[PDB]
Amino acid sequence: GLFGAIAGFIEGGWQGMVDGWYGYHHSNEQGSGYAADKESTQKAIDGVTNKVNSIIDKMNTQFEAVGREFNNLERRIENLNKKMEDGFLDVWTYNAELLVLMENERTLDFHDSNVKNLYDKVRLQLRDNAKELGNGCFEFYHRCDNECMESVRNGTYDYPQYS
Amino acid sequence: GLFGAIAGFIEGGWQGMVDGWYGYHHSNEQGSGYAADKESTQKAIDGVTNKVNSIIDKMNTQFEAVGREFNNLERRIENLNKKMEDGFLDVWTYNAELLVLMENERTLDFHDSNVKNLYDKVRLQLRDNAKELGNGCFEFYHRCDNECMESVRNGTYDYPQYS
Amino acid sequence: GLFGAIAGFIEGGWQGMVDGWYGYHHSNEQGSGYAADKESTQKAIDGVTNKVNSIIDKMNTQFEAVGREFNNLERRIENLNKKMEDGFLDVWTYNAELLVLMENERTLDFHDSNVKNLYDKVRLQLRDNAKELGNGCFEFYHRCDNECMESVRNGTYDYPQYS
Amino acid sequence: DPDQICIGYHANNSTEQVDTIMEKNVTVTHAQDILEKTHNGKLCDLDGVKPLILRDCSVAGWLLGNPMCDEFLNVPEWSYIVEKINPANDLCYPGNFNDYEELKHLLSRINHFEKIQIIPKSSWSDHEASGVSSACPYQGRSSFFRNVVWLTKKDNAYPTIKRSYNNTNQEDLLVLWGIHHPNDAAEQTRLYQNPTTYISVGTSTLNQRLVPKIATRSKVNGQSGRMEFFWTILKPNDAINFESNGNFIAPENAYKIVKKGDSTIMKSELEYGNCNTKCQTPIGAINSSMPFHNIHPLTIGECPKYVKSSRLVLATGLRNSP
Amino acid sequence: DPDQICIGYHANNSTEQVDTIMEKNVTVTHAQDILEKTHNGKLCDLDGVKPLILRDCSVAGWLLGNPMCDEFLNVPEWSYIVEKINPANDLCYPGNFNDYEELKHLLSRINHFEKIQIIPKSSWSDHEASGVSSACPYQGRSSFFRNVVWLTKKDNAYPTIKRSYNNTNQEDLLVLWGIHHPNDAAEQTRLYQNPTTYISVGTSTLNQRLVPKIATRSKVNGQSGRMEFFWTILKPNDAINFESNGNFIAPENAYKIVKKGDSTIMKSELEYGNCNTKCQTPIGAINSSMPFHNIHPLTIGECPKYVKSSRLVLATGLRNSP
Amino acid sequence: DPDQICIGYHANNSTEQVDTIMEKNVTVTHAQDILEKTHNGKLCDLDGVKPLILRDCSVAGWLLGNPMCDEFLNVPEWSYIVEKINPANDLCYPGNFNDYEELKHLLSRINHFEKIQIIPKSSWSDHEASGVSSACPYQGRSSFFRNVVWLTKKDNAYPTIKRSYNNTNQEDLLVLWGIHHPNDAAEQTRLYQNPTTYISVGTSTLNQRLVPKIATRSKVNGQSGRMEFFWTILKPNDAINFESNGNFIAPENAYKIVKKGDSTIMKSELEYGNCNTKCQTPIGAINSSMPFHNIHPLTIGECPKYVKSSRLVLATGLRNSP
Ligand SMILES: *[C@@H]1O[C@H](CO)[C@@H](O)[C@H](O)[C@H]1NC(C)=O
Ligand SMILES: *[C@@H]1O[C@H](CO)[C@@H](O)[C@H](O)[C@H]1NC(C)=O
Ligand SMILES: *[C@@H]1O[C@H](CO)[C@@H](O)[C@H](O)[C@H]1NC(C)=O
Ligand SMILES: *[C@@H]1O[C@H](CO)[C@@H](O)[C@H](O)[C@H]1NC(C)=O
Ligand SMILES: *[C@@H]1O[C@H](CO)[C@@H](O)[C@H](O)[C@H]1NC(C)=O
Ligand SMILES: *[C@@H]1O[C@H](CO)[C@@H](O)[C@H](O)[C@H]1NC(C)=O
Ligand SMILES: *[C@@H]1O[C@H](CO)[C@@H](O)[C@H](O)[C@H]1NC(C)=O
Ligand SMILES: *[C@@H]1O[C@H](CO)[C@@H](O)[C@H](O)[C@H]1NC(C)=O
Repeated sequence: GLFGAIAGFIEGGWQGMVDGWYGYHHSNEQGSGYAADKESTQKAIDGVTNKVNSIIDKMNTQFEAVGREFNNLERRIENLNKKMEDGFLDVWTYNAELLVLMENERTLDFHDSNVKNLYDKVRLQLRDNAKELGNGCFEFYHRCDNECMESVRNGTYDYPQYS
Repeated sequence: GLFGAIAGFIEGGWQGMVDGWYGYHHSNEQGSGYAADKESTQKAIDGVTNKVNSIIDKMNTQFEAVGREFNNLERRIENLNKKMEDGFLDVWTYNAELLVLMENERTLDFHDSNVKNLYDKVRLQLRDNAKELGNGCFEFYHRCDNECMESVRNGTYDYPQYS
Repeated sequence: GLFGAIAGFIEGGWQGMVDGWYGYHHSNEQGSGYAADKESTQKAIDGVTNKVNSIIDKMNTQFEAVGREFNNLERRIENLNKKMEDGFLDVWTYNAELLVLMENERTLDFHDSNVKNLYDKVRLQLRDNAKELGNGCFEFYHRCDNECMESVRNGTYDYPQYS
Repeated sequence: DPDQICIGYHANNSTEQVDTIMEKNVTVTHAQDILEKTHNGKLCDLDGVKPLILRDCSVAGWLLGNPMCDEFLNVPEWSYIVEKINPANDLCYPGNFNDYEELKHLLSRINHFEKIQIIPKSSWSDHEASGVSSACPYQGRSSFFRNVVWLTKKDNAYPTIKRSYNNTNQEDLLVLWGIHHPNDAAEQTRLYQNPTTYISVGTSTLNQRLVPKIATRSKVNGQSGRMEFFWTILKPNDAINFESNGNFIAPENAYKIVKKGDSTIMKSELEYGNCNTKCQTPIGAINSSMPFHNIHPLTIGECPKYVKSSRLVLATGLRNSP
Repeated sequence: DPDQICIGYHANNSTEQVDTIMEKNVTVTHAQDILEKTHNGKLCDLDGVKPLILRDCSVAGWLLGNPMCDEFLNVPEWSYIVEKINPANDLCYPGNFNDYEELKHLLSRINHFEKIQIIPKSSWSDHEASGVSSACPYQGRSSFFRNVVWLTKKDNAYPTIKRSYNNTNQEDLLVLWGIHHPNDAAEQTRLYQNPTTYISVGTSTLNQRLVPKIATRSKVNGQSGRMEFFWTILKPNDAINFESNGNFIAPENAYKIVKKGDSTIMKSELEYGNCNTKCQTPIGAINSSMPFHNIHPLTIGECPKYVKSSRLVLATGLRNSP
Repeated sequence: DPDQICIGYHANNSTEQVDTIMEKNVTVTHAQDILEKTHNGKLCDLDGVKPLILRDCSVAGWLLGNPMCDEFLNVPEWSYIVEKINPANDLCYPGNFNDYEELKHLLSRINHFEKIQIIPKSSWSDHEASGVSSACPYQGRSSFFRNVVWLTKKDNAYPTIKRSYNNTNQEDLLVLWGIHHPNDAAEQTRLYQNPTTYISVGTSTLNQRLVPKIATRSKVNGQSGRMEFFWTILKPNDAINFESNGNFIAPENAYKIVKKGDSTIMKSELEYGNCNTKCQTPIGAINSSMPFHNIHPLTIGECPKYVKSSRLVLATGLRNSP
């Protein structure tokens, strides 16, 4: 979307990552596997859960229509009353439909941002120690075991050790 | 703007690119020329056309004022009626003026995003095969003919062939 | 936030930079020190000041309630009148509370964007002349005196001179 | 051949779609519907309290005591009231109810009446207090409203009436009474000796003096006469004073307002559903944790907010790739 | 001189500006105006149907048949009605129209009347049915409303009137009638023999008994007398019954409501424009594909939505660099 | 060891928090409160103009001249009017004020009256123009409203009244008058010789004929009689015509409307505060440069816009890091 990661330079999503929303796919001599990044996954759950509740709570104090009756010589205020209740219903229907459209868009771009920030978190740790293929992957120059992959996910990758 | 491309590291726009909204300027032994990127140009046309129509369609069910009359001992409800119609007109005027201000901002940043995503689409294809000048251009180490430029625009640039 | 700079790859803010909102921390043989970037700081002040005034000015034409009285056989229109005034007050309260929530979010991401655009303004000037540590800093290969640091802040860093 | 690590994101078998401003039908991994679109089609109890279903009677017919509405002679407390669009049993004897819509507005704030006697038939010594009409049949025999009395002359005489009721109850009291408008001067004297008559009614706030309008009118329920009814709320310790020399449809029963609270008069053709609900509409009840619904704008109870939308769905997950 | 490829974007000679929250007058390559700001300044036909332009007459003056309004004695169907703010020709003979605003609200749902005779002048044998006044001049000679009759005594006698009209048409029927309020008892007997008079009117739903108010009043159109007019809708198969012994301004003509639909009464000083439009306002007509306009809040037809904005412009293109 | 340059941003000791959609209590470096939440608790002058504080009097009691309201016999111009919820001194002699709420709506557009005499007591030659009652005591002795006169019979006679006032002022004129409703026919003849009476009132737009309602009513202020009052605006060069043969509470004083503008009737128990303000509410005055406030929805003056929010705070700075 706006940040170019989801359906961008990362061509598609992973069926195999059932663990969270964003994460890694490693492969080395030991074996390959998926592992969700629990930090940015949890960050997003919180952000999105709050958005949802904020949308529900903002619409609490809303217009509520009421039955009123009028006789056949009160047609002007009958009509006035109708116009006023439709009026408020139409304002609130618009406020709901638009809020959803606007925040849906923000939510999708928010996920796009989180994926891009994760790619850049890895990119800034590796630097010369890995080749940026550009499809979402990094080709290691040195060998990287399961201890070494764990450090990348931790955010504790020692660059001076491997160069 | 937000994404730093338009009026950012790409210093200005191109008068010569009348073909589309974003694109390329090549130069080689054969000859130079402009060519719009038809993918991201078309993507943007669709996105922006939809936005426009969504803004028009959301305001369909809107308040419509009506002539009502009152005699000189119905001043309270005459006044009430007036306050209610001005009321709804003011709410809707605000809803229109604000929607435009908010989406104008998003639209300009959307273009900014598309230009940046195009720069990164090229950058990720070339890598070591070209020098990133930083003004929006890439200086080729190897020679690149009109067949070779076409591949960059296609998204079918073979990196292993030239390194 | 969305752009990954503030509370992202730049781990924290600086107590010592009282000069502006964004800037630099240099260190060389002469001495270290903070200096705000006056261009992007001023750009942000203008943007944010305008936002604030736009929020105030948009809510100018708003609903204003009025005392009306009714006798005990005018309970239907008394009630109607009440529902209509609460109605408009609730619509406007929602319009205020939501505008603030939406623009607060945009403002924080706007700062995040400005910091990231400043990092990229430096990054694109240095290139191979400095090592991108990834925590927000650039390690110089060549020595850089107070004249040389000033050029980076100016936007007048001569890359051909040092490579 | 060399080791590598990739960055990616979730995908799944979801086909749930959402909309944005620039793009429609965007498939996502996770979404949340926030709009309730279904109802049970029934009129239920509102949080354990049964509604008052008037069936074929109107609020007027109920309160005045039309004989067809004998079902509602002493109704228990209610949560809401349900009246049909055009109830069959209204004012059996034709004519209007004065300030009817304002009376109905009062019912919206009332949950229970307690009907009591304020002027017994036995106290009408000098007048015949047993007037009936074939416009109000009860089992073929002519009859009349239960809660008001049609006084007529006795022994070719209609002496001036002077009666007071003092509200010695603690509750507000709904009092109803009426005036009869006859066809011609013949029927006027035949029912009430006096040819020129009046009814005066007075409380601390009311000051009324009604005069009958004798005129020829189109037959309604086989009657060219009309009956116009009135009402008032009599405060505690206040008293109502009636004076009349003819045409007086006097009160027998009044209603103590014993319980006030939220209520409403729904117009509905539906019958009682034998269910319970927290939220009710005129076309059905809603059981839902959704924040919005689109069933009907008029509701009572703990309800979701009503919108005219056909669909409201929030994206919570990522754009889903095929 | 090595080969190179650059990434850029469009620029042009555009000076179109738009606004955002943080920034005003932002020049862009392409923009779209969505606000219509002009109108033709004329009152047109609405989709081929001409409006009813009352010129110097009022709705009252038209319907009662003020002689100055003879232009509108049998008007063809209309799309909307245009009345001036203070029309010269209202009730020529002074006095009020009862429930006038409610009658005008009915006109908003009516597109065509068909005026018919319900009580011919020739049927007034025992009364003079040719009363006129210099307050309603038609060509210098004294005259009166065309659609109602001023009945006065004949042969120093005003026998009680008893007349019925049964609506045997299929359409609803607007009936109008009136009562005359004189200055003093002298003029009362001089016009109608009887000193104490009444008018009773009855339908299936109406039950009226009017009594004239004799009093000295400020001269209006050289008259201290007043005339108060009334109206009703007479349903098909229902009948109206008049009874009076004086002061009765009786009906001659009534109006069949033959076409119902969308309409409105615009207040406007403008005259007929001889144009056609899809959207009309009181100050002019709109021909526009814009979704919004700011011309006037009161419109009829297929119209854009009204806003109070002076400018609404959407950015569609890029920020344009100088 | 080697030289380096870093990019960073501001942080400080701020604990100011703001909210966004996805996140609450977000600490920022700088924020701006835009909601005024306090008031001075006083009723002040509005931009140098003192309000009219009626204290224990009502608008009716003031305008008719209840003797307890002698304080307000000629009040200077005002900015707004402050009336208590249930003022003690209303109509001392019981009864209603006709179209009272519509009169009060007029006061909202009025800043100053100038009271003048239109019918002097000395002009009542044939009637006693000195009627009083113990329901309106002024210092223990019985008295009456100051601005209207209670006319009664003189010498066992009540000849028909016929009086005109022509508004030869340049301003509109508020005229008030009344009718007395007695208990029984005994009191009717004892006060006004005639047993059957009327009051007719006429302007260019008014055509009224009031008849007293004799009936027994609950004692209010020790009185079973009622007085019903009426009002009208008499345009310049128009005249009002009174005719009556009994029960007429005639005008003595009327009010010239000399200043029109913005005003309002606040209901408040508060007393005068001896302050000045630019914005006033019923519970206090606001001095604030904030664009919003949440004090009270009913305000007068140059005021901030009212919202029901408890907190509105805009982020202006960066997210502040610990
Ligand atoms: C995929 O969807 C199927 C239905 O098509 C569902 O039953 C299954 O649980 C889904 N997979 C999950 C939740 O992992
Ligand atoms: C998808 O959206 C289109 C309009 O873009 C709509 O017509 C359709 O009903 C939507 N849903 C479907 C096809 O399930
Ligand atoms: C009703 O009774 C109470 C107390 O018994 C008495 O004080 C009151 O005056 C009576 N009300 C009237 C209107 O006479
Ligand atoms: C901009 O260029 C167009 C050519 O398409 C021309 O018509 C127009 O006049 C130009 N505007 C100005 C201000 O020169
Ligand atoms: C541009 O906007 C400014 C205010 O920001 C306004 O005064 C001006 O008239 C606008 N248009 C121009 C300069 O053409
Ligand atoms: C009017 O005419 C119809 C047709 O004969 C008749 O059936 C009906 O009774 C009449 N209406 C009234 C009110 O008498
Ligand atoms: C922050 O918000 C919480 C509710 O989430 C509230 O209870 C608390 O008071 C707020 N923090 C303050 C006032 O410092
Ligand atoms: C009242 O007096 C004015 C002159 O002061 C006169 O022109 C006008 O006609 C009079 N008004 C009436 C209603 O007679």
